[PDB]
Amino acid sequence: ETCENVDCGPGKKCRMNKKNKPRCVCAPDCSNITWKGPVCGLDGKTYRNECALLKARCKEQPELEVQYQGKCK
Repeated sequence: ETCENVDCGPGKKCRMNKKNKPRCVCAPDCSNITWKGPVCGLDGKTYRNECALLKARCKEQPELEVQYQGKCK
């Protein structure tokens, strides 16, 4: 099977993995994000940029959001 006709839904795209299988992977479009610096997540961790936060939200933490811009305290 290939990535053709696969619909991965919001924030994800199809990529062929190292076992030759099509997979849907977290891939937020960073170009949609207006703030370009680090952010402080609702988990209390700093993310190098907001796109990295959104990738983490997609992969592991569905409730993760930016609680303030810049680095966390």
